[PDB]
Amino acid sequence: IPVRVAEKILFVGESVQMFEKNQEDTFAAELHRLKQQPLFSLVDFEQVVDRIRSTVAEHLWKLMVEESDLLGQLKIIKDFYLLGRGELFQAFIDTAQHMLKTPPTAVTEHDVNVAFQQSAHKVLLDDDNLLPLLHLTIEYHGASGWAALGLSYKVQWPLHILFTPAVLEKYNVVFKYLLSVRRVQAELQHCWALQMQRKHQTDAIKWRLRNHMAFLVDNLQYYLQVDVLESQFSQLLHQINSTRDFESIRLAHDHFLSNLLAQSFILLKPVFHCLNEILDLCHSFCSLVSQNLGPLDERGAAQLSILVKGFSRQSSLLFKILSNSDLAQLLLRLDYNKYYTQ
Amino acid sequence: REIITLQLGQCGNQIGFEFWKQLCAEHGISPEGIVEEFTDRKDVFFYQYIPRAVLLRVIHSILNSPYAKLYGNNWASGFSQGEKIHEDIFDIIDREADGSDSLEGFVLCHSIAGGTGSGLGSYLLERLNDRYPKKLVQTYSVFPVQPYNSLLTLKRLTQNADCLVVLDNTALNRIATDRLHIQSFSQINQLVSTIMSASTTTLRYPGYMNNDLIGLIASLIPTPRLHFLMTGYTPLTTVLDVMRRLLQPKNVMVSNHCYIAILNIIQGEVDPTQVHKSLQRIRERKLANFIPWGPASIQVALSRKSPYLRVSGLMMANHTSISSLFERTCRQYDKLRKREDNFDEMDTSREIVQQLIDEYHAATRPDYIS
Amino acid sequence: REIITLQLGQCGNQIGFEFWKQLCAEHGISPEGIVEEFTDRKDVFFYQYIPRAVLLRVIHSILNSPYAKLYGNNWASGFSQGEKIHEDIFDIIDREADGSDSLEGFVLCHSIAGTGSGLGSYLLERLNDRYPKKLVQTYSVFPVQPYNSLLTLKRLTQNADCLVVLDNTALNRIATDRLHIQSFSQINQLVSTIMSASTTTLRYPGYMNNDLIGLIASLIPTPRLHFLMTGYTPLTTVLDVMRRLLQPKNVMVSNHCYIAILNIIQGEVDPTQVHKSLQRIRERKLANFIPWGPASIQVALSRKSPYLRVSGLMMANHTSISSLFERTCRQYDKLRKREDNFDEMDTSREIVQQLIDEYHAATRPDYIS
Amino acid sequence: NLMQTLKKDYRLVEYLQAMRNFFLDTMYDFYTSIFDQNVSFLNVQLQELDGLTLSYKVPWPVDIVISLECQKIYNQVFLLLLQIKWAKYSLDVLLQIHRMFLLRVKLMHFVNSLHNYIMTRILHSTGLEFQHQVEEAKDLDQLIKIHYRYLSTIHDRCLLREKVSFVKEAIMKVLNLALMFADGWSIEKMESDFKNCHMFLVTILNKAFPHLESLALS
Ligand SMILES: Nc1nc2c(ncn2[C@@H]2O[C@H](COP(=O)(O)OP(=O)(O)O)[C@@H](O)[C@H]2O)c(=O)[nH]1
Ligand SMILES: Nc1nc2c(ncn2[C@@H]2O[C@H](COP(=O)(O)OP(=O)(O)O)[C@@H](O)[C@H]2O)c(=O)[nH]1
Repeated sequence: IPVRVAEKILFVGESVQMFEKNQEDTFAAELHRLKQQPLFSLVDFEQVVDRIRSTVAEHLWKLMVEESDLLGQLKIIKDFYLLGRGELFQAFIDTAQHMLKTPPTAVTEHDVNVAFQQSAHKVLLDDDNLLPLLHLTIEYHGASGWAALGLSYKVQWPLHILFTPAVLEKYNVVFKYLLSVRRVQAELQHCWALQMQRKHQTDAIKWRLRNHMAFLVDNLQYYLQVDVLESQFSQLLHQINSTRDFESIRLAHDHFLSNLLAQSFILLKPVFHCLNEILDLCHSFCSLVSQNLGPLDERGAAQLSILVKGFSRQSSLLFKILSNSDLAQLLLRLDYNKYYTQ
Repeated sequence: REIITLQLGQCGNQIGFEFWKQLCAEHGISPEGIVEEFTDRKDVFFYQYIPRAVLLRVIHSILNSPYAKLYGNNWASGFSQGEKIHEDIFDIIDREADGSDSLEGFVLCHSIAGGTGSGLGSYLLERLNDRYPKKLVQTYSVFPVQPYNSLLTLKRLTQNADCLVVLDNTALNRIATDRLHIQSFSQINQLVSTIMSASTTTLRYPGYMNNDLIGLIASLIPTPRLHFLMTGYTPLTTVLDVMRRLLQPKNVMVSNHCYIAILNIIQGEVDPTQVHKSLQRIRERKLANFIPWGPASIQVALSRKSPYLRVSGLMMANHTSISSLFERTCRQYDKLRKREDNFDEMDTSREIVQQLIDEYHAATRPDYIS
Repeated sequence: REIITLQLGQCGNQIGFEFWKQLCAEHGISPEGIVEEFTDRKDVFFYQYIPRAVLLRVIHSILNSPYAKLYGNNWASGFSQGEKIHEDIFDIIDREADGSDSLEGFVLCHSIAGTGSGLGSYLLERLNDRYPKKLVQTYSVFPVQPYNSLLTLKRLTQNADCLVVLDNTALNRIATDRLHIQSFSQINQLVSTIMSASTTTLRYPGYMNNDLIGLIASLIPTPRLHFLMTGYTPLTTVLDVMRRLLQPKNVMVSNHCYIAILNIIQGEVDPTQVHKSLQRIRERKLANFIPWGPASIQVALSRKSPYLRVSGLMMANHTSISSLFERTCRQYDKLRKREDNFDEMDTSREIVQQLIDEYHAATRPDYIS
Repeated sequence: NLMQTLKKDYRLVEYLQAMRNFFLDTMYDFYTSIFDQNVSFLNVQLQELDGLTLSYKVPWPVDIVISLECQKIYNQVFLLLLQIKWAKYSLDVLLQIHRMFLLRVKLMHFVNSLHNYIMTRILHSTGLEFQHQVEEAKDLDQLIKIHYRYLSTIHDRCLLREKVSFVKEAIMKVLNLALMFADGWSIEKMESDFKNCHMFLVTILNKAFPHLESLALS
């Protein structure tokens, strides 16, 4: 007996246990007919089970969408886990900023949940449904607060067969990385608004000559993400509306998530270890320019000249890493043919 | 993060109403400012429904429309009036700022040619930088004694307005004849509203990035001097189809030279997988020239058309060819200077705009830095 | 690398439109410029679909056709009118030239027999001015008329990068012989076939000849001798074709020798027999070449349009083309002594005398010096 | 069944057709950019004196057919082919003063004739026969043999295996005349060399094994 059909059986059984017309007697006689066959033919054992799986899955898909507003839950996932509702998380950062830069303690766990709840009401998104299902967690006592931030989702009963704590774990890892780059671009854009605000020093131009430089390395890094999320999601949403089988969903969704670990450059250590340095290097830069109100004179300009000696090398370093999917990233980075000069 | 919009001058108050009747139509908003039954984030422009507008003869024409419940000609003359109603209008502006949760920017619609605009629009930009220093002031100014009003205003827009989008009536009147066949003001404004509407598409619908006015401008303006943009509206079908029509100067409202950065806005339901295929062929064909000095890229963004109302397209361009339009104006200014209390302010204004045209002409060199 | 077309006068607009008819008929493109469902790289001759056409009275006739979705008599008269709209038309060229990614050439369809000859004279001097790296090939058509003709020659002698003669008299001959007509609307049917089959190797990619510069420069030995004549017999093995091509009954031209021969084969012929056909051409020696330079015959294989049988085209550089010039030349000397400066006409007569005097010396064993 | 589901949708035959197509159009624009280097610059150009090693990715079901030592031979003929396209295009892109043009036709012919020989008479003769043979594949093994009997013969007709310093070097050294004469744009001292090496070429190839006579005419 193959392990594939074993996955089919366990799903149809759990889906009825959690659930607690004519589709009953017909399945009985088919099960009985197999006992009269003096030869167990595996090609026929699946021929009856695959109908039963597709039978209970079709009716469950009705209850999961039409009466209860699987696709709807997936849309909610793409919003909050995959930063689909990005506008909520920029105001969430604006409020829950000072209460997270300090090392996290036993009280900041609840100190932020009221901020996130205040954030959803801050953009007039109001629903007593699906709001109490998101409870931010803080991995404490076993370091900045963002390094331990996490988001859990209490799955309902029927979807428990498809949403194990394992698949909800790989989702959680992606949520940490995507929230990180969304944080650095925001505070970086604030620096852009700080130079523009400071319109009327000769060395004062060296900031934006490096800021706008360090802006394109993150902004374009933050692109290709709608071209990998809104594209892979477009296929997974297609795979369900085509096949009536349930096994297809369990493999397509498992295949859908596996691409996110690879296409988003997370599993590949080198690209994951190179741009990782661009994140915290930029923190020092945006903080340095915001930590003062005048020109960088008391060793400040002496400090800015240190990062550019490291960052500008990392710019050419990633250029060597690029030269399967990196073309979709390099095409945007070199359409203007500037990195050819480096 | 809301954006308070102001409208000055006849042209500014006229385009705004046509911008307002367009926006509320895309949503399910009745002309009585009430939601109709019939996801779309509507907080950026509307207050809880009322639009965050401040309108400044033509007002009578607006209140006579069924949208009533929706809420001389010299540069010196316009300014003098401003200082006289200084306190009167700011309480209107200030109360709207405190009412908003976190005010972010200031959208302004005015015409340099328009006397009231050349007198009252110029005065606000200096006061707006004085009172609120941490707020961007972006204007949808539109180019047309006529050269005087224009150059004197440009002196303010180059140091006060940290962003700007120019709409030239000459090219607009041209486009009206060839592909619209009109020959009035009441017809050309139809296309003007289309530009402003699609310009703020990504903000009114929840997306991944571009959730603030800063999210669009910061990638375009690298330096406090290079702060002039241009727009292009193609539909008057794949993703590669729409881009090849953007870069043609036959549709851009304009009359070596190279861009600085491009922002593409797509309002259709195109498959987002082949957009990376389209960019590759564009780099192969080499249809647009770029700057060699600094790192730049071409960007594209997607959104959703209003369902209650097919692929459209809008492009944001930062071209150095826009400097020529300034030269034409300032050339006529020097022409009237030699033919006709201190006559000195108009003298320094000519000098400071000389730096701007210099900065762009020096930007197209391999040594623009320093 | 694309090529842009320009149709001048009634003639040029006529011959180009019919050529655009058959070319759109060969390709899988419906008359309404919309792709038909029903392998071909078409970016060179089409933009994503609108042709890169620059048309210049007959405009009404073109619009009246269902293909609306696909977009005096003195020479000095045309020259003046061209300067009047200098920037008027060149903006259309520049918006498309810079609108084209990488432009490669400039094909021209014009009759030197009234205003198109004058306007065509204007384009050549102007195109050499601005674009110094762009090929200019002209599909000129030949027959008070001697004047307008001889001037266009003077301009075409040093401006155009190449030239393909198409004389109406020889075309008038084929009109009666193999068609039995005696019409303008009928002779062009062959001209379009001549044009379409000429660039088949560029619209259907193969191994050799993937650029127009790849075809011509094999023929032209020197920029002075940049005049070509064509051949199209099919109106059967590879040997049957070429032998049918060297018969002077088929050449579209009304001692002597060739310079180089380029052949186009569009059928399903086998590449096993082509190299042997050249041998039988050399052994039987149906043609002679220059005595100085070792001349060669070239032939290319292609693929006929599946959306549409063995056919073929021949391109030639034959020194017998000198006689065609000498006729109008004699005609000029005829009306010169027969009837504000009238001095440029003598300058044109001097330069065209040079080219002819080079033809007669080009076929001698001492072409050096 | 396998070949059937391999036209669309482990189609080994479909992969093989693409192989000899992406070299031996498309590759015209690729080389022209190289005429006017960097190892990453080329990749974006491709994805759009004797080096440029090219490789490819083959799935396991066809790995046994297109072996590793099979990539090099396919790479071998690609290198030599480009040098012919180089000289052919270098003498083509341009357009006792005019005496240089007589050295052009006397040379632009010769390289052009050779190019007409390698591609048409060889790289298209055996290619037309090879396709007519693979479509009758009836075995795991013989498909290797009919394939291996396509490279080891195309590497012989195109003279690259042996008799290199005896014959092949002659074509190689006269190819340097296509480089020297291209840059300059001494003249008398070229024909003394050209008329010698070309006569050296025919007076050496005159030993003709038999298929060489298809070009021996010139
Ligand atoms: N685009 C556009 N421009 C306008 C419109 N109305 C006026 N203008 C511009 O305003 C200028 C005339 O200014 P005017 O209205 O006399 O100034 P005012 O007397 O202070 O209102 C002209 O040059 C027009 O280009 C309009 O509806 N649309
Ligand atoms: N073979 C051929 N010749 C043509 C055709 N149409 C016009 N011509 C020639 O073009 C010459 C007249 O050109 P014309 O109409 O005066 O050009 P325009 O002055 O620019 O309008 C005549 O001598 C005709 O022989 C055609 O369809 N076929």
